[PDB]
Amino acid sequence: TIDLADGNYVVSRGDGWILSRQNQILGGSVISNGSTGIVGDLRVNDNAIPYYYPTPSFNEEYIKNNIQTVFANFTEANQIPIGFEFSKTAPSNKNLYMYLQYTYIRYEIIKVLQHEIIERAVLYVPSLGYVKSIEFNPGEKINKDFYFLTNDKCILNEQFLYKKILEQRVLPYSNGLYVINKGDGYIRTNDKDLIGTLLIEAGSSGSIIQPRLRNTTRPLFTTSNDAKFSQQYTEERLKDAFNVQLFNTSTSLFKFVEEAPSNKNICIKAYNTYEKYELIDYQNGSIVNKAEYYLPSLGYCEVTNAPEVVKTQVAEDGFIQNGPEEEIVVGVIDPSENIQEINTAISDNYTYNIPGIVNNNPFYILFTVNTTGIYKINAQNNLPSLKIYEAIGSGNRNFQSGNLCDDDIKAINYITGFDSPNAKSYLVVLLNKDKNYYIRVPQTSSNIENQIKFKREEGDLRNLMNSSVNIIDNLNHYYTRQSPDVHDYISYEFTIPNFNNKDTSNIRLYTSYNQGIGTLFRVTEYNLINIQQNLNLLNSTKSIRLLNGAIYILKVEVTELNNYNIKLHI
Amino acid sequence: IKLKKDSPVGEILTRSKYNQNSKYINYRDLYIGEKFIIRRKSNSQSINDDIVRKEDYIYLDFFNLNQEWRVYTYKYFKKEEEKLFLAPISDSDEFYNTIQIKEYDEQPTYSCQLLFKKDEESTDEIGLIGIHREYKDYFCISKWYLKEVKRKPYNLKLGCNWQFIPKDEGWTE
Amino acid sequence: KLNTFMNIDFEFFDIQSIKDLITSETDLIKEEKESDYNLFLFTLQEDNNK
Amino acid sequence: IYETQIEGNNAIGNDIKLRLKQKFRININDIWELNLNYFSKEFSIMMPDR
Amino acid sequence: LISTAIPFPYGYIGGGYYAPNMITFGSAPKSNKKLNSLISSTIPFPYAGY
Repeated sequence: TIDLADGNYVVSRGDGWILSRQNQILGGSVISNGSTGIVGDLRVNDNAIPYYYPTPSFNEEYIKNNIQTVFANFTEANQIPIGFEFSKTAPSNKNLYMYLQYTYIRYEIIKVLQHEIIERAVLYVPSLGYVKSIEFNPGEKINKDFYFLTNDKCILNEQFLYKKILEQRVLPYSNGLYVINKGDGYIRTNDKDLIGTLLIEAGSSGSIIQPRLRNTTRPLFTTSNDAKFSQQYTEERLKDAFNVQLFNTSTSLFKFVEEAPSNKNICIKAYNTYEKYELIDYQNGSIVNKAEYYLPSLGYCEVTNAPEVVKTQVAEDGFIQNGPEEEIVVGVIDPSENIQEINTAISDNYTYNIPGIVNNNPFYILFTVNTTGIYKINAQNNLPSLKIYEAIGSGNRNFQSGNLCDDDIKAINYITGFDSPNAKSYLVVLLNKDKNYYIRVPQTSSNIENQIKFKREEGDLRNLMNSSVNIIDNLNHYYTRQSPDVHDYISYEFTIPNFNNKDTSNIRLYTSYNQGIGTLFRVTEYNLINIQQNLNLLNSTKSIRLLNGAIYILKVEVTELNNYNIKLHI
Repeated sequence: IKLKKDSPVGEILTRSKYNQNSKYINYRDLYIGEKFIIRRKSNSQSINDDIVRKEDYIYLDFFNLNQEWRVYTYKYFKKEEEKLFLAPISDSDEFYNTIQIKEYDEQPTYSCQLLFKKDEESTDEIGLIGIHREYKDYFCISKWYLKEVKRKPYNLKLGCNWQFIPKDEGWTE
Repeated sequence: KLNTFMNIDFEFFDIQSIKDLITSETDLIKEEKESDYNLFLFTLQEDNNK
Repeated sequence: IYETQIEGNNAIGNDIKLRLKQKFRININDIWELNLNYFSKEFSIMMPDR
Repeated sequence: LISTAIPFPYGYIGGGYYAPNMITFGSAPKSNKKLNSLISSTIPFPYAGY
């Protein structure tokens, strides 16, 4: 009496099955005259023994292996103790007797031939309990059906899940590692993470407890390139960003309690949950390596009102999110790149000679200032271009005036800079006292001794707060660079082509894809005087008359982002 | 000895052992670690003969990637021990780069000692190159060894005794 | 011809191994602590710390 | 037994758990190979050896 | 090693070294609408039962 085609099938009939001749095994409780009774149980290693009923075709191992591949791995789930409790209140001037029994999950394996099941193997997996109550006056005779069950029954809800046994977003992130928290509440499909179901009768209350009697827990890992993103590697980067210490253990308890009304019974289903972390490697506007790590969480609870067969096929393997939408992006230091430290706080002017130990390879310079202010950071001949990051939560705990306190923090936040190493530019950024900062020097090639120059620019240049000025020289025009995120500013400095304060020419400035409002300043050689304001660049046709031979700086924000790169015309 | 990944010092690791097929054979690899090289300091004597003689002044360089770095030492250190400073070839007033090779043991041996000197004509000894350990075994220069070598009889098990292994047709992986 | 044992196949005598087998750490310490000098001057210039 | 039942349990103090973890870090062969000859060399103490 | 090398402890009175039983304590007060009987703290009853 089956519709499926000839062949083998694995079937899950759902939780909430009670065996026969097992009703009053655990005993009962008696309340009276409004007394309140609570009966609970724990399932750890002895009341968690699965019951097999195989056939000559399907042995115990065959039944076990197939089911655990598609449904919850009961072998590793029965190892973790789980508790369940029930509560009933007797009415006034009456007595109440309530007895408890276990509930099992019924997994079948069948062989269909000519639209008729010709074989069946049945496995009962201990899941949770169930309480049956009755108000009895003394001396009354009860029906035997209440005490004795002579046939297995489905009480939670009829279910039938069958399996045949086959033989575009714009992300303006700079190049580097990132760890993204995609949210909590993830659960695997096909009830592969179901702690269990529990049926609370009318007027009663029920509860499911993870008492954490055992620290053991099961994370999950899925990489795209195990060469770089290993399991031990991803877990190390998580500790860098979010300071996650416990992966395979846990000491947090979670309970789920439901107090059903006096009209209808209710079903409460408890699943284990995971928090999803994504470790990516962003490069030139494209992910090249991604690893998903699912860390165990504190469960999820679903309440359903109990209500034919509705044969259904198992859902495709995957995850489902039940928690709120979340996306937290945190940069991380690449462990491969070395980390040089500057021990002396920068006061007003510093010259840094890049050590030879770097061996012409990219690395990080860790530094901090001796006094808050706006600083200009550049390099000899303004090449190569630099990137600057700010450590998250630095200079909050340990402070030593003058010297540097290396917090060893690796959760960095991008500020500004260009990943292109062939361009020439410098940075003007607002740095704060007692805050660790990183500068990522890229892979230089020339053996010529490079130098990093810091200056405390207290003049008109402060108008360029947190801006990567790019020296667009050689003008005599389509210059493209990495587009800053929304509300971030990028500046271009250029000298107009026999300066005599009289010769002048028309210049056209417009942005191909991204619209932004920018201002143009005229250099004094030092002092900047505004020459415009609120100059939209969304393919504007406006032209500005400027004297030849005068150095100007045009700073543009990012009003709206629609392309990874930013292109300027001159 | 293996050059540190980040710091300009040489970390001390443990030699590998044969674990391939046979329990009847056991040995530890030798062709591992940084490849060192002895360079004549003054190039005064004839270049025809390249054999190293006792009490010669030398540079103890080592190949890192395609470059040839040199072993230096701090000119002034308070504590008895001090980690060596492996860095590219250069000239500076903050480090000594002159090493003398000595053979203190009178009995036959293939070991040798390396001493740091301020200058060829200077009579002030800096210390002897060696390894010590509080775990964290380190490739250091110690002034203590200067005395231990003179305590007759010479202790062949000291940490200042060194031997050089070139590739030879008679030894294989 | 290969898997046959001659006398020399089970001769393990090594007079030096026996000598090193009856030598204890105490003997090594005594050898190290044995000296024929009541005074063996050692002089070092160091760095202004003669 | 310790690795499969003691480490996982979260209802027992660390005073016993951590000590047992370190107790089983060493191997029995280490204890069998531990004798006064090692401490004599370490401490440079002479003792009867035969 | 001497200090950490404690003798192995015997199992629970019932037997085994896996996990203790659970208990609940501290029933919450009767709220306006909900009885709150089951809202309580969970404890490992024989803590350090070893």
